Amino acid sequence: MAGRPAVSASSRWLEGIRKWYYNAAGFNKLGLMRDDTIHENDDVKEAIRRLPENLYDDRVFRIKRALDLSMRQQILPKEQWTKYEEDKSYLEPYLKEVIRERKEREEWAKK
Amino acid sequence: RIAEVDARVVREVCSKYFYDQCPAVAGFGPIEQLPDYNRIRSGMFWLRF
Amino acid sequence: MTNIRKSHPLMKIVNNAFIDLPAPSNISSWWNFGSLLGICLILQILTGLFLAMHYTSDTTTAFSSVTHICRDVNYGWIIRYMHANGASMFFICLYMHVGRGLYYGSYTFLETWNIGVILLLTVMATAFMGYVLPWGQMSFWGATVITNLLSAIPYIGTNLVEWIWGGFSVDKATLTRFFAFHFILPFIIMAIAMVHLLFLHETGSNNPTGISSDVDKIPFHPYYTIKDILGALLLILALMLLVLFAPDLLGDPDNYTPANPLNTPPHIKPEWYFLFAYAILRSIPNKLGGVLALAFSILILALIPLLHTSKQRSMMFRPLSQCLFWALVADLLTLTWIGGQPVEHPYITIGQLASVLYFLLILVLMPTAGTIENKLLKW
Amino acid sequence: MLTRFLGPRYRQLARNWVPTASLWGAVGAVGLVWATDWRLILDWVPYIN
Ligand code: HEM
Ligand code: HEM
Repeated sequence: MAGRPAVSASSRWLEGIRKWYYNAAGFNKLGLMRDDTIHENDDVKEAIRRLPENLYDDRVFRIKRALDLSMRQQILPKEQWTKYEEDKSYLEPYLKEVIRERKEREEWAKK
Repeated sequence: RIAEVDARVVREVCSKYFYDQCPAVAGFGPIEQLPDYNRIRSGMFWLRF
Repeated sequence: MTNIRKSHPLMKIVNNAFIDLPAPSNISSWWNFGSLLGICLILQILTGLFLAMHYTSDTTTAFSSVTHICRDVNYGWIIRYMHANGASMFFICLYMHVGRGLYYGSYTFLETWNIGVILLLTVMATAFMGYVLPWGQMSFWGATVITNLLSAIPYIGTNLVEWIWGGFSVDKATLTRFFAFHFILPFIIMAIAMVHLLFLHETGSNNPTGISSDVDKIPFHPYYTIKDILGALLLILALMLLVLFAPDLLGDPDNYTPANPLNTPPHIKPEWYFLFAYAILRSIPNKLGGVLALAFSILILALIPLLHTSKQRSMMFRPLSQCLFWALVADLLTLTWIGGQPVEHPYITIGQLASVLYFLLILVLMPTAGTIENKLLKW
Repeated sequence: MLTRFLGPRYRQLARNWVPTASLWGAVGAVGLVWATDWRLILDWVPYIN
């Protein structure tokens, strides 16, 4: 149950479309996870500040080496890419709480 | 040997090992401000940096 | 005495933005057009000032003074053509500066981006006003059709059209005003460009990745000054290639006959950097609709930052939006191609379709592209 | 305050600025008319007809 609202996508089945898009996006070739490429607004920036030191420091190096790869216009070897199944959201739990906090704060103002 | 050192010797000896030579830099700690090597290398000569 | 603590209580502290400014390491060549744009301003002003020392705005001796510049002034022929082709290089550089922001999401710098549109509008005004200066049957008639578009404005059209014209039509009164206006506006652009940087250095620069580059900033002086110098030479090579090997390749041949209000040119058209906007106006038979679409297409840039939908900033990891971005660039080239062609039955159909697609892509398809991928990435 | 409704507070804030906003628009109207002696506005006033 993935891909498109239809039960079957254009290029057969539904789950493989997201897998196909992950390789098409190409941020795994740089050694970055999905949440390492997110837009840093006033919400995401706070949710980064709550990251544990072991996870925040890991994110820094993944970004640091990706810019080195982008500077040289290169990519990581085929064995060092971020697998689609092994990519996990290390920032979604923190984003959701800031979503919850901001929604309560915003709605409390209008009362 | 110490009594035979003067300004001319120091100017010649220092310029032979310090001037325009590539230095080796080692850092540790919060070295974000530490200048880039090209900025460090260009500090090895005057009026041309 | 601290070498680092330099002559700080002076103007060098401002110049620290040129030497010690942190910049992303992964800056590609598409960023070089920022420094190229500044060189284009300086080059245009330098050649412009020396052109203004022999150009006379009176109608009876406007065209003849341009001929005197090339024929009589020592080395005056090259200066006229680096000015004529510098504007071509200006708008070549100007359109890639806008395109990079579209692709790399630099419009998230709301203050800088908005000042960028103001900078864009000022140059197109300066370029249009300077084209009328030679007064050569393309200057008179190119300004005639475009300026008369303001008559479509309701209840104030003819009032300001004459106030622009200084009379009932384009004449010597308009010509003198344009030369004075063409002299002042470029110096306004320098002031705005300084403000343009002031709204950017506070928030840093952008990278092709689109992620924050605070972890991998490098000094500007030893890495980008030599990168901009190489980029400058590629601009000088490209500009000088036109000037010395095909000076009239871009300019229309009809501009070499003196302006004659009683005679019309075989085909009327602006310079190549406005042909993309001419097609949009010509798409709609209505007069009021055409002028609005002409202004809206240029002013749609300010509406772009409010249309962002994707959770990623740059288009580097957005393959669906990449297919649309080059469709917009290709369509913008279709508008440029069809702008210089007469309004006949093949270009009437293609002209409307290209124009309706230009607005449809940015307003509908691009925001829908970001939403589709956002769903496709579990967020 | 009532169980976190949807935009009641901003409605109250808007109503506070409505009387001044309506009078502020007079400056934009009269001032523009004053600038260019607009023909069909300077006809109802008794002194300036
Ligand atoms: C961003 C700045 C400028 C732009 C984009 C610009 C653009 C142009 C263009 C497109 C032309 C038409 C030339 C032709 O088609 O033959 C022109 C002509 C001219 N410009 Fe400018 N210009 C700029 C600044 C200046 C300045 C600062 C001056 C004077 C100080 C100046 C003086 C002239 C003169 C005298 C002409 C008529 C001579 C000729 O056409 O060769 N321009 N300009
Ligand atoms: C004479 C005209 C202009 C000049 C001299 C100028 C100058 C510059 C320079 C030097 C930069 C920094 C260079 C770089 O970061 O690559 C910059 C940044 C920028 N400008 Fe302009 N600009 C002009 C017109 C425009 C236009 C037409 C736009 C249209 C959107 C614009 C929008 C931007 C944006 C979005 C940035 C962000 C750069 C970044 O994200 O790193 N500017 N401008």
